[PDB]
Amino acid sequence: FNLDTREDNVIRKYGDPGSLFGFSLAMHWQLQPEDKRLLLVGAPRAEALPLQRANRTGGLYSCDITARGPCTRIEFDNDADPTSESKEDQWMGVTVQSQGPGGKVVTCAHRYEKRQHVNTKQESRDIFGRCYVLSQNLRIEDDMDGGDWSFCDGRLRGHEKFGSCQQGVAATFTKDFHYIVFGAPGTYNWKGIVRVEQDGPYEVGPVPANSYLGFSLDSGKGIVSKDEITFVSGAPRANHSGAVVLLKRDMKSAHLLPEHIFDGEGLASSFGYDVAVVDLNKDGWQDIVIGAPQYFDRDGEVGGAVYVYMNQQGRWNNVKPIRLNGTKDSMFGIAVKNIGDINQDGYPDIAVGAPYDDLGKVFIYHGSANGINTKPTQVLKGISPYFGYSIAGNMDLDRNSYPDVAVGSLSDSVTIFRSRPVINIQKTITVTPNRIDLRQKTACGAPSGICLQVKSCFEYTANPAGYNPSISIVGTLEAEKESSRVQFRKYTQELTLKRQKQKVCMEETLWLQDNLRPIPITASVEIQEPLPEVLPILNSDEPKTAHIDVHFL
Amino acid sequence: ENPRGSKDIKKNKNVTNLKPEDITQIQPQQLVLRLRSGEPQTFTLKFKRAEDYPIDLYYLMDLSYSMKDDLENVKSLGTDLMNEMRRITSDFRIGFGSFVEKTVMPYISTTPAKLRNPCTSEQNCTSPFSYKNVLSLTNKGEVFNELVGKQRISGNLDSPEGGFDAIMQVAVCGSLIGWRNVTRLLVFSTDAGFHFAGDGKLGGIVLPNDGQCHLENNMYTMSHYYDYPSIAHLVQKLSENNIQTIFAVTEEFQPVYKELKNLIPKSAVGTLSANSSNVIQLIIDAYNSLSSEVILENGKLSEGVTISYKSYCKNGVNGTGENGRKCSNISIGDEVQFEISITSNKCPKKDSDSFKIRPLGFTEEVEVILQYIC
Amino acid sequence: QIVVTQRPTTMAASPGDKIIITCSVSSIISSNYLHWYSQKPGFSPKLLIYRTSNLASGVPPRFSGSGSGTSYSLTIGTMEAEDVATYYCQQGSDIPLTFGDGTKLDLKYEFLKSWTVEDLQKRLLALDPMMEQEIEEIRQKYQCKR
Amino acid sequence: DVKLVESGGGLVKPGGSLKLSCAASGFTFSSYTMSWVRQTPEKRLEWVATISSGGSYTYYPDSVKGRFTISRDKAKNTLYLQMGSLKSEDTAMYYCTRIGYDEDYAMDHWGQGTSVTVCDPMMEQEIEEIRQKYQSKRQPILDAIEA
Ligand SMILES: *[C@@H]1O[C@H](CO)[C@@H](O)[C@H](O)[C@H]1NC(C)=O
Ligand SMILES: *[C@@H]1O[C@H](CO)[C@@H](O)[C@H](O)[C@H]1NC(C)=O
Ligand SMILES: *[C@@H]1O[C@H](CO)[C@@H](O)[C@H](O)[C@H]1NC(C)=O
Ligand SMILES: *[C@@H]1O[C@H](CO)[C@@H](O)[C@H](O)[C@H]1NC(C)=O
Ligand SMILES: *[C@@H]1O[C@H](CO)[C@@H](O)[C@H](O)[C@H]1NC(C)=O
Ligand SMILES: *[C@@H]1O[C@H](CO)[C@@H](O)[C@H](O)[C@H]1NC(C)=O
Ligand SMILES: [Ca+2]
Ligand SMILES: [Ca+2]
Ligand SMILES: [Ca+2]
Ligand SMILES: [Ca+2]
Ligand SMILES: [Mg+2]
Repeated sequence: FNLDTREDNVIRKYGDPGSLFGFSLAMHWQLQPEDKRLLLVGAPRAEALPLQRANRTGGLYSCDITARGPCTRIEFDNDADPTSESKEDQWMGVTVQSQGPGGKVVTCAHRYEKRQHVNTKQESRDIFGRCYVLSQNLRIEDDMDGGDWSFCDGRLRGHEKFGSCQQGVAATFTKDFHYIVFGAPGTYNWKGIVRVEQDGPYEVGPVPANSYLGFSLDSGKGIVSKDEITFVSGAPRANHSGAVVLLKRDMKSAHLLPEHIFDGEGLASSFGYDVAVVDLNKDGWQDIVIGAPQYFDRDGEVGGAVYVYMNQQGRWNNVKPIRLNGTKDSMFGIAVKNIGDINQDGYPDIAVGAPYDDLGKVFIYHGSANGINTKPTQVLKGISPYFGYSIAGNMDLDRNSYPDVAVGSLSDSVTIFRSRPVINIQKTITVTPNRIDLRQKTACGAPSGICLQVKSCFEYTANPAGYNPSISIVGTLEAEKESSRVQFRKYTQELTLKRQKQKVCMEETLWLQDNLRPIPITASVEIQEPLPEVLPILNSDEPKTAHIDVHFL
Repeated sequence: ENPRGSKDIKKNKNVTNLKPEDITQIQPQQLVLRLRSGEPQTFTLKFKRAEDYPIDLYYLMDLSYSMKDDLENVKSLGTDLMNEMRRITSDFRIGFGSFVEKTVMPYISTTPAKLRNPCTSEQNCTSPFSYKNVLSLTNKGEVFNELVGKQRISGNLDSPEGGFDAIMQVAVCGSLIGWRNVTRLLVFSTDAGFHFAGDGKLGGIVLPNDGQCHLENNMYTMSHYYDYPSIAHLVQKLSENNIQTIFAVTEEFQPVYKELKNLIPKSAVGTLSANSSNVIQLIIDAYNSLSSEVILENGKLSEGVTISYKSYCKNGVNGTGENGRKCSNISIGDEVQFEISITSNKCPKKDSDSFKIRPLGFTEEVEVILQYIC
Repeated sequence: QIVVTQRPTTMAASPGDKIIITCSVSSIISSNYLHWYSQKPGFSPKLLIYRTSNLASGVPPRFSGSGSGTSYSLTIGTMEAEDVATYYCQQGSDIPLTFGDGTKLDLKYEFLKSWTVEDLQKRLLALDPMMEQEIEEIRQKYQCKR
Repeated sequence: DVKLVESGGGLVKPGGSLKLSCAASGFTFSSYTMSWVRQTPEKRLEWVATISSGGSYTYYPDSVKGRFTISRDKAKNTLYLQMGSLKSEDTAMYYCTRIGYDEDYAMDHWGQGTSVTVCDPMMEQEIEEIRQKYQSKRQPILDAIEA
């Protein structure tokens, strides 16, 4: 609820029309040259660079929100050699991923091709794909850093083996800085494989031909074992429904073995287009969120679905999934992302993109102790079509202890939402004559002869710990919801709280009247208040009100 | 004090006992429902199957090299299928289209040598194409034969083929195909799987199919620019143009197309034999099952408004839920009854809004006016 | 049988005038099957527009075709004096092949000297095959009444 | 390039016979569908017969079925229409046409047409009145030219 959508505060950055700026985006934390928080944006149809012999090759951008206006292209891959390769329509920046804070960055071009015997009767074209690793500063400097990753090149050719493997549509780093993971969906007659690199490269060969394994990737410890790493890869074409595979790296061999296989119910549901690893209930066992954008059922009013698989101590066969459904042909679930804990309640949250929900929508779902909360706590909407095709988050951009969310597009735009701090306000209510005695008369001003002094006191707690800001509230006391047996001398006071855990009270006397069942008094608060500043939002997932019943005797 | 819900019938011309636009198969045609929130209304629809309309049959054929021998039995389909369906109608029109795949990598090879002959150099394959409208709908049955015989096989790289791009174009390019306002059968005969939306990312195609017409010189020009259609998109455009679909696929892939058939409302699927030998019988058996079956479907409802269907078919079959939208084993002249209970919960819109009920494959529609009382 | 209906039967216009002629068929045909022909008096028909909107080779850019379903139209962007002829539409979708009854487009000294010199003689040249057509129609009539 | 030349027309007695011929030049004769369209004295186009490029199938309107018969000779590049059991309705100028594409059935080339009719001082008066009719149509243009 706390993503700031006030269009004063919403950050929008644009790119050249036709470049697919915003197709893929990742949060990066550059650390030791300077501490800068960036948002890496892929534009796979970006106009080519001069010495690339192509009309459009794609590139990677880097948007600093602390900086002004246009994002900057990262300069790399200006190579071109017509006798050996082709970068025309190579889709550089089809994916981009951060390794971590101060870590490396991988971006890939999955239609990069390697040619031989050009202009000759024996000309060959192989769509290998290739990947670039960059430093935390977006540059080629270390030796394993930079350069090209094209593991398919040099292995048995033909579409039956590695001829059309198309490495790089999916790529990710394991979070312990140990490995880098590649997806190559064309391998073995479009079976697809996953490749773990940086003891000995581990590959596959699990799923049949024409399944596109390696189309999506995620990884984490705590999927199957709490300190064994598991590789999650979707295969959206498997059996014309889709599937997702949990991959472990074998102790002895250089092979990835399938620990478990989810598969989708719907025909052509693209089950596994995107996967996400997230511990939604924070029970120490990572759960698995799987998107099926083209999910379509016999009735045909749901369009797209997301499958939330709740982990059970690393055992998945008994797990039944919570399925979020999308509106009619909305592509709900083409992007599922672990966005971290945007309201800082202690449970990670997820975002789900639905690019054809009118102009596009991104649904935000809350983590809970009972798993996922199926009702979206916030819905972001786009102002240009196909908003929400890509998401990223789980990094604090403006340094306010709260992670932020960035949403891509097919319309050459990227939108950044920043999280408002969450004020938890505790309410107390004390009516000091606890019980009403109608046979008792008193010197107060009520012609009744009977009065009640109702006092309510407000503290506010908030995350982080040192966040002790000005909060100017408006307390409101009211009684008798629906006759009107009491009346004040609706009471509203305008309060103010200087710092956390410090009470501030308001008090007023309620006059009874002459002519039985308890009176309810309720107190409520509402926050009121005046690169820009985000303002706190009241925690709206706590009770709005505090209540009390005074009982006649 | 208590206003109550009402029903009253505005247009109730009887079922016909004679061009298809003048034939009446469903009655009443228009009524007004006065709805109070929480109270249901309940009217009945009568459907009487008229005698067989004329027939426009478009044959959309997978033209990969695996289908080469199949051409010589379809090459005589124009005259044979017309003489074989005289019983049903003598007003028969037939057309032909063909498809292979999107013309980008990795779905085909783009080396100049393979871009002009995708199959082995012995086989004289033509360059691959997405969708070609060979012969638009006509009764020139012998012309269908001569042209199909002259059609050139071709091929591609991966096994699943892009027939979905062709279906979409056949459904939405009506002015070029020539669909009359009659029985529109679309025969889709392949021997391989199909690509669907989301697969185009491998070829650099991520924009969703826009459901518009992009045929210039009877060829699909934009298979490079739009993804494969979603099934939802296909169902939307297929039903909106009254296209009844006949999947004539080989036994190797019939499971997936029976699953696809269940997602498409007015569609049958039969198992193609070896060399498309049995495709004449396959069509008329699929025609017999589609024409001897009626499935209602209603337009977009304002939210708060529920609609229920209950059906009463021949031999005592009674359908409920989503099967109350359907009745089968219905011969010519048979009549069956539908009960339609619709309920509102709000006072949602200030004034009257109307939706429509229609049997699939027909231009006939029941208009239901909604008025909320409040 | 598909009935092709052409209107107007006749039309009179001036050079710089913009003709719109319509063609309607009893049943829906594909746009690939509707064609237009023109016939200068004293000559044979010549294909003008085929497949609804494609100009035949050697047809000036001022001609244009449009339509779908059952209603099609042929428009002359700005009439020139040579465009005086009768225009036919034809459906090729169904056997039998049927022709419209044709729209006869004609003209209306006062206005004559408005014209270029070459079109006044293009018009003379157009008139002569007109005249011997009528003359030879007579001869055929008279020998068969013999 | 393409030239179609009809001949064989003339005067015929009702119930009689006529055979027409069209000589094709400038294009490969066997590649195309040939047809006969006729124009009546009411200046109306009536499709009369069509034959495939290989001659394996033919189409006729029902008004002429059994009476007329279309054929072609691959070696002589000529198309024939054999007419029988004639009538006054068949009185027409008969054109030879080529169909450029069997996918649309547009007649992209028409011959010059042969005339078929089926059954002095007044003749001259009629004809001379036409030539004075046209002489009076010509004179304003000649006057216009001179100004
Ligand atoms: C579907 O794929 C799964 C896993 O790839 C496999 O278990 C199953 O046999 C497949 N279904 C069919 C019908 O082959
Ligand atoms: C929609 O998803 C809900 C959970 O959000 C689930 O309970 C329900 O089964 C789905 N709707 C269906 C299957 O019609
Ligand atoms: C399909 O047709 C070819 C034609 O030569 C034939 O040789 C082949 O055996 C046929 N396939 C059958 C009969 O299963
Ligand atoms: C391929 O087909 C064409 C069709 O015109 C034919 O002329 C040609 O000879 C064939 N090519 C070979 C190599 O046989
Ligand atoms: C055909 O039906 C459509 C609606 O389905 C209608 O708009 C159109 O006028 C009809 N045309 C003919 C020729 O029947
Ligand atoms: C179906 O319902 C009708 C009346 O609505 C009844 O006569 C008939 O017996 C029922 N059939 C079955 C099989 O329940
Ligand atoms: Ca968990
Ligand atoms: Ca949370
Ligand atoms: Ca933040
Ligand atoms: Ca294919
Ligand atoms: Mg095939």
